[PDB]
Amino acid sequence: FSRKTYTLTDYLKNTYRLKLYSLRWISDHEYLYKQENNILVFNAEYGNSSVFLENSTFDEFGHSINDYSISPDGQFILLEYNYVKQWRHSYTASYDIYDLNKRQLITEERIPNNTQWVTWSPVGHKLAYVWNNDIYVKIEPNLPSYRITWTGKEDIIYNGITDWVYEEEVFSAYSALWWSPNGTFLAYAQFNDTEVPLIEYSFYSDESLQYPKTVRVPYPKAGAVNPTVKFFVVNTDSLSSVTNATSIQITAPASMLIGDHYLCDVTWATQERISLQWLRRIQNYSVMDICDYDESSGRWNCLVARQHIEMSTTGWVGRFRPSEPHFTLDGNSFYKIISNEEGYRHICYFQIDKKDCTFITKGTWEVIGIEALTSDYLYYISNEYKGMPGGRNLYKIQLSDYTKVTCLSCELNPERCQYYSVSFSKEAKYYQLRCSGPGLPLYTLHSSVNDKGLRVLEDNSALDKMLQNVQMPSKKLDFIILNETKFWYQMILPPHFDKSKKYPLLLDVYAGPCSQKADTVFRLNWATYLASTENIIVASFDGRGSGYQGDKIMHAINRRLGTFEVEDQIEAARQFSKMGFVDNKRIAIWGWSYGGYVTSMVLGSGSGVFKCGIAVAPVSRWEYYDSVYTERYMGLPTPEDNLDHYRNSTVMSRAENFKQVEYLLIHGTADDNVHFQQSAQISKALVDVGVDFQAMWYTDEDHGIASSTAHQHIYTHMSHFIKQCFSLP
Amino acid sequence: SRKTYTLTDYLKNTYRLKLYSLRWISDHEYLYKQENNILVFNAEYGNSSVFLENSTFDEFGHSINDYSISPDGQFILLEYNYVKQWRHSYTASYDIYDLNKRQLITEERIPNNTQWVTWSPVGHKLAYVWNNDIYVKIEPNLPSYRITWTGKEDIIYNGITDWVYEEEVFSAYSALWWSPNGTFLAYAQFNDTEVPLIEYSFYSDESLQYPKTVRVPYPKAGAVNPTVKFFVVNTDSLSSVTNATSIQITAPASMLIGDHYLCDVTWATQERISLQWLRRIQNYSVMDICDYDESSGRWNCLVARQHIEMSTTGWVGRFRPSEPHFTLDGNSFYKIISNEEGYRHICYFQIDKKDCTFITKGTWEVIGIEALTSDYLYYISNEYKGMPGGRNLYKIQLSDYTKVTCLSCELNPERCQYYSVSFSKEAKYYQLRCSGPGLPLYTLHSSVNDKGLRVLEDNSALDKMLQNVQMPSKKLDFIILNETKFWYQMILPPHFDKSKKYPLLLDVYAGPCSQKADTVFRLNWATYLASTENIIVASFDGRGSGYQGDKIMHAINRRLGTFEVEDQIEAARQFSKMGFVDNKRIAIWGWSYGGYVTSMVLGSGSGVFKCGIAVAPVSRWEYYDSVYTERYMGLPTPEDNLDHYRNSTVMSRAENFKQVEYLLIHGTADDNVHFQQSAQISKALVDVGVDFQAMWYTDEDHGIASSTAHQHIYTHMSHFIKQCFSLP
Ligand SMILES: *[C@@H]1O[C@H](CO)[C@@H](O[C@@H]2O[C@H](CO)[C@@H](O[C@@H]3O[C@H](CO[C@H]4O[C@H](CO)[C@@H](O)[C@H](O)[C@@H]4O)[C@@H](O)[C@H](O[C@H]4O[C@H](CO)[C@@H](O)[C@H](O)[C@@H]4O[C@H]4O[C@H](CO)[C@@H](O)[C@H](O)[C@@H]4O)[C@@H]3O)[C@H](O)[C@H]2NC(C)=O)[C@H](O)[C@H]1NC(C)=O
Ligand SMILES: *[C@@H]1O[C@H](CO)[C@@H](O[C@@H]2O[C@H](CO)[C@@H](O[C@@H]3O[C@H](CO)[C@@H](O)[C@H](O)[C@@H]3O)[C@H](O)[C@H]2NC(C)=O)[C@H](O)[C@H]1NC(C)=O
Ligand SMILES: *[C@@H]1O[C@H](CO)[C@@H](O)[C@H](O)[C@H]1NC(C)=O
Ligand SMILES: *[C@@H]1O[C@H](CO)[C@@H](O)[C@H](O)[C@H]1NC(C)=O
Ligand SMILES: *[C@@H]1O[C@H](CO)[C@@H](O)[C@H](O)[C@H]1NC(C)=O
Ligand SMILES: *[C@@H]1O[C@H](CO)[C@@H](O)[C@H](O)[C@H]1NC(C)=O
Ligand SMILES: *[C@@H]1O[C@H](CO)[C@@H](O)[C@H](O)[C@H]1NC(C)=O
Ligand SMILES: *[C@@H]1O[C@H](CO)[C@@H](O)[C@H](O)[C@H]1NC(C)=O
Ligand SMILES: *[C@@H]1O[C@H](CO)[C@@H](O)[C@H](O)[C@H]1NC(C)=O
Ligand SMILES: *[C@@H]1O[C@H](CO)[C@@H](O)[C@H](O)[C@H]1NC(C)=O
Ligand SMILES: *[C@@H]1O[C@H](CO)[C@@H](O)[C@H](O)[C@H]1NC(C)=O
Ligand SMILES: *[C@@H]1O[C@H](CO)[C@@H](O)[C@H](O)[C@H]1NC(C)=O
Ligand SMILES: *[C@@H]1O[C@H](CO)[C@@H](O)[C@H](O)[C@H]1NC(C)=O
Repeated sequence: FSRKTYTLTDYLKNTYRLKLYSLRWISDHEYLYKQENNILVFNAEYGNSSVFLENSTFDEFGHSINDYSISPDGQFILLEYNYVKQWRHSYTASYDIYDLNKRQLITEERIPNNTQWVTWSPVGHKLAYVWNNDIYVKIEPNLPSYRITWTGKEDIIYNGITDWVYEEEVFSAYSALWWSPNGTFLAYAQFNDTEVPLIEYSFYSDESLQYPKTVRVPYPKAGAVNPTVKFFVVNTDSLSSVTNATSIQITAPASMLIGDHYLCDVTWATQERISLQWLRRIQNYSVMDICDYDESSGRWNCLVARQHIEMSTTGWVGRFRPSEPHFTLDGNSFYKIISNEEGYRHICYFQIDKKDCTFITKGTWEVIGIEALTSDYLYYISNEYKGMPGGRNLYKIQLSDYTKVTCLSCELNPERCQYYSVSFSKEAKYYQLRCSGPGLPLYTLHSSVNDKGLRVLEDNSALDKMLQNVQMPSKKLDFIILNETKFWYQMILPPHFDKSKKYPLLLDVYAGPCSQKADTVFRLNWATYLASTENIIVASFDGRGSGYQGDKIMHAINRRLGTFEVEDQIEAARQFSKMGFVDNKRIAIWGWSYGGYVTSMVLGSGSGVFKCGIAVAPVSRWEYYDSVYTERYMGLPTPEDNLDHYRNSTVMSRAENFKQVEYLLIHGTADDNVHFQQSAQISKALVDVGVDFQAMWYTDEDHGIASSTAHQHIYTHMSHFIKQCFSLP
Repeated sequence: SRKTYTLTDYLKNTYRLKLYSLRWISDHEYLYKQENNILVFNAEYGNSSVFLENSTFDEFGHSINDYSISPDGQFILLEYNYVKQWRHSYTASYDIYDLNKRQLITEERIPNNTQWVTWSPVGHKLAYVWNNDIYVKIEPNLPSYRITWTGKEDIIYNGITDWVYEEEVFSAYSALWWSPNGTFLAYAQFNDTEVPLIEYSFYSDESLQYPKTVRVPYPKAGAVNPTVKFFVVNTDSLSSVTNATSIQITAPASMLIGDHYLCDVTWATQERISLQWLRRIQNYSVMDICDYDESSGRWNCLVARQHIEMSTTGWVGRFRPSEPHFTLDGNSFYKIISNEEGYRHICYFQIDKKDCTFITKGTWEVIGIEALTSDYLYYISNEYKGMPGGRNLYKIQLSDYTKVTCLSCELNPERCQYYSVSFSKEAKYYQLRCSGPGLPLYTLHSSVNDKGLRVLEDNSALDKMLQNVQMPSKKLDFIILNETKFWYQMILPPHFDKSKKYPLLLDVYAGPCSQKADTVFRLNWATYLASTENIIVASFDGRGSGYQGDKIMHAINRRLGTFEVEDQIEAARQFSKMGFVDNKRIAIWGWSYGGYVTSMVLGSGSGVFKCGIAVAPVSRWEYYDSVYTERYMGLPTPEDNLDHYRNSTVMSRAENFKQVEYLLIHGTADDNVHFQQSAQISKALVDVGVDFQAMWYTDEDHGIASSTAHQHIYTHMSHFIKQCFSLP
């Protein structure tokens, strides 16, 4: 007692750093690692390394290097510079190519300035880039590029890149280019936003700008005209300087052309077979096409008999979208995470020209991901171990006997490590395990043959020593029983926690569909500061709508957002208050985006449980949020469908009940995702009913509020608000 | 132990000031609206007749927003479907009711979404503007004649002003001027083709899925300004077959050299218009005098008749060149001009003679010329007891300029030191309007012997109510800064005690030619703060303030955010040195220019002010409109005054806000001081790591004047000031 604590300045200035081990596999036995601006090549088997690229090589380059991409064949390296961020994944940059053999920059036929995407072929040294929404291909870095599409037009026709909604909610990527495994075929999507309405907002820029700029983004809100999609494939081997490149269109199924549809997944099975998944605008019916190259005709035929249909009666298909297929090397079969009869997600074995699939996994738990596939074994992550949904462990199923299941991670360090992710080598000969809690992160390399522990890569020993000197908070992960169902919660407990003493409680909420805020992960965040320094219990709760516990829980919120997930956060806090170590006169709630929505809906409930709370960039009314995400859970806002609950599930309609609570409303003006609009309507509804509240806008900040200064400012302002709400010095 | 003047009393408007709004329709009669009845009153004897009974428009179907009766009392305009645009501009539907026939005009009705309507000054001719084009109706029932065809939304404005002309030049949407007999209709044409657009989000009702973007032609400081043309049309010679001929009056040669404004339009006679023009650099103004040639049908503006008004110390006029007051023949006029000593006084101009003769002199200013007869010119000034914040009606004998008589001074010198006036058509009777320091008092008088005829409204009903309330007193006095008198007021709490120490809120505006220390009686937020919370609300008139000579007003020329900021600090500093104020609890607040000066004071690092509130503040002068900014600052070029434009920003003083508690408030739909200005303040404070309170108001303009928003802002500002001064 009476020693150092984890301060707000420690969180903001990043005094206590987590070390990472970010490696990129270049073959079955070698990986690359960036260390003090030197790129090293490492041998997985023996552990030896050499300087692949010297940090001194690009000293007289004349530009600040943002990122590196080396060609699969290790002959060339892309230098990314002049990085200008757009949305979450999208950005623009200039690119130069450096010949490693010749040790010199390619000066002729250069990649243009303001390039939108670049990618190597997965083998060799071929480049496909996007510039002014049009796709270009280079066979050699030094030779001229071949233009593939001519239809590209800013904010209208997107060739090889996503529009706003496809980027954020479908592909989680700017890229809509897919090379074939050998690099013969370049598959691309085309998005058409002609009839899609624009979100318009002011961007104020530097002081020097006299007239504010208006930003105009094609953004389909709930029920609005969506973008249309086409899918094309091009033969890269037969490109001539004389003739234009011939792009063969793959049409979507007849069952999708009936109405509005999305292209939600693209996976190459072999060199001559593409898997395309399509999803109806009502996201309860999805169709997987298997499309084969006709070697004579030069076409792509997608037999109707080969189609695999995935549908839901209880809600929507998949966690966020239809799950990724993992093909056997021959491409005549694949593995896919599917919801079983009991509503739990498990691996299903599909054979191409045979009906149904065979479930290879079962039980009251879920497979999170399929990570690798050999002839002998399929490697997957799940939350099976100790029946803890918030835990993650790497498992291995013998394909010759599905009963032979081996945990590879569970017992490596069972007190320190209960949350693993994995990175396999090109043919899964070695894997990197990445532990992220409940102890400090631990990065370890393994051999697939015997599942032997080779090496430790990073153990965070330097950090461990420093945090021994600091009064750090403990993390309790447990459950409470509501209507005979286990629901999991966590509490960031202050140092030297005392069950006799009564503590003020902040409820940290997200609570979106398929979310998890009660897990075994180690975080140095704002909650650490609040517990360490200010002696606040920061609790999170996974109620109805939360993921990784079966559809019974996750689909409970179907067509009914801002109901059970709101009710359950109130009931969680109420049950925490009835525990002996919580001061029921000092219970707060805060969250971001969906967290902001649920925070606002709880404060507007009239429960009496919550004294104060903070909504950062909240959703206020579901008609204001994008089509793909909102319609997944709510359907369309028509009288025929679910308009009644769209209108019944707003923050604005609960304005009267904010008289009983102290509310802080925060939002960035340049939020391209949850538009400032949503907070603008909350504030106006509170003004209209005569409710006092604190507010704070952030000029030109997006959904992150992630600029160094803005990040420091919001957490400082939010700290002051929570401190004064709980009567703390 | 009586009740106090609460915040609820201010916001729900418990204690109402009664008015007496009259419109003179002749030399001896005025119109007065009472319980939705319009009455005609006889000025001499005081008897009345019901002109329009309130029951007449019960089955009309729409809510009537305003009434306008024709000069000849034969028709009445019914204004309904009122949709407000900017401060003066709005759109409405109009019906005309025939008083003779006792029936609504059913045929050839005024269009829906009409932008302006006005009667001829005599008879029953109507001129209206619709889709930015002027129309004329000779009879209400007959079809209208189209005058202009060039009108186009946001581009060509015929007969109506654009944004900047409305707000900063004419203080009116109307750019339409009839001749004294209804013969000629003069109009201005504004061209906003190359004027850049301010763009801001309007979120509207909850139901609207996609926010609207509002696009307004708005010239910021240094930007491309609107161009102006001036036309005159003969309404007597309008044909149903042939198009109407508009004769252009060209601006003087000294204005066409560069960028200019049309700043005043005044008919002298039936055959004469006076136009005033102002250069974009507002140190040079030209009055033109234009006569109708009956033979050619042209308007000729002889070069020798031109009158030039210029300033070396600053800008022309208080805000613009002053209006001329013509003698009945129109061969002479009177005009308030700055004299050799820098004080504003009446100057006698004869049309074909150079220069003018000064009729008034002294260390005080003429505010306005109110009426003109063959015998007397009636004017308001601040002469009485050498009080700049006092206003009184005077009368000067035109046959002997030494014979000056105060008509208002001695009517009730304890109750009334602030008068405005409304004369009848030929100045036979006048309504005096007292505004303070006591309750407002409305009295009618006869010009002949200056006899007090009648009391119209004395606010006796209010007097009774305020006896039950612990009301705050007002002290108006001065302090000595560099051997100069500068005036201040203080709203002192009830049962004020000079032995006890009180917290002080400094209420600031301090814009060029402003006055916040006066003798006017106000029931406002300051009344609540003094009555209930026992706070001294002080205001101070420093360098830049008006009605005290150019030496003071022009001290801030090309130097905004300097001396007016310094002097508010020094005023507060001197108030702290008084024994009855707590120097550890001094706050500052203001709106627009007040918000700018509040921000600049808090960013000074003086240590005088603990906290303050900037509502809809200007942050950088490059963000505010051309006409206002360039009047005081010149152009933002390296050639001119860009150095001080860049040195006079709130953003550059961000570091010093670490030492103070700052509340920054702004409406998102502010068309005047754009939300931009607060958006750049906030970003600069975040960028240098300064904590501050903030509050935006969705879809509120510069007023923040909607019932709910008004209640909310003053509640939020109350909570902030209370917690800053540690008040129960
Ligand atoms: C991205 O997505 C948008 C739509 O969301 C799409 O733009 C649309 O393109 C179609 C097809 O080109 C347009 O419909 C055509 O319009 C023309 C006339 O164009 C003018 O008028 C329309 C409104 O009426 C405007 O929108 C447009 O801007 C122009 O001002 C019609 O003449 C076309 O009719 C033909 O097709 C019919 C059906 O086959 C025939 O029956 C008819 O006789 C016409 O025949 C012509 O085409 C035949 C093709 O087989 C040919 O055989 C004939 O000989 C003859 O040439 C047609 O209705 C639609 O208006 C556009 N909408 C919008 C909002 O822009 C983009 O093209 C798409 N972009 C990409 C790259 O995929
Ligand atoms: C409102 O103001 C704008 C200018 O701000 C006027 O538009 C301008 O009109 C002139 C007319 O002389 C155009 O110049 C001419 O252009 C043609 C070619 O189009 C050329 O052949 C002629 O010799 C002459 O130079 C000018 O281009 C045009 N500018 C713009 C920006 O449109 C407009 O006429 C004004 N409208 C009214 C009703 O007063
Ligand atoms: C570059 O590499 C050298 C040798 O490994 C090392 O000493 C130096 O710190 C590096 N330079 C940096 C980090 O700028
Ligand atoms: C590792 O050692 C072997 C044998 O000396 C060598 O050939 C190989 O290049 C080394 N690998 C790396 C990555 O340096
Ligand atoms: C990118 O911009 C710079 C600066 O204008 C220019 O020197 C360079 O040539 C441009 N890049 C290409 C590929 O043309
Ligand atoms: C390729 O197609 C485009 C039309 O989209 C055309 O401009 C171009 O001439 C074509 N190229 C050749 C070589 O024919
Ligand atoms: C709407 O919300 C109210 C209040 O939460 C609830 O009583 C009602 O059941 C909801 N459902 C419908 C269909 O209106
Ligand atoms: C109409 O006028 C009479 C006085 O003539 C007044 O007493 C009455 O209240 C008025 N009614 C309305 C509805 O304004
Ligand atoms: C006032 O009284 C006189 C005499 O009866 C009358 O002629 C006049 O019309 C009255 N005026 C009004 C406005 O009622
Ligand atoms: C104005 O609109 C109303 C309907 O709102 C219509 O009855 C009327 O005819 C319109 N007036 C004119 C003069 O066009
Ligand atoms: C009046 O001028 C307009 C064009 O400005 C035209 O439409 C109309 O025909 C003209 N009428 C006559 C009689 O010249
Ligand atoms: C009004 O004055 C003008 C001056 O030109 C004249 O033409 C017209 O006849 C006069 N009208 C009346 C009604 O006296
Ligand atoms: C700028 O403003 C500062 C205010 O502290 C003043 O000291 C200085 O004299 C001014 N000079 C210029 C060029 O702004």
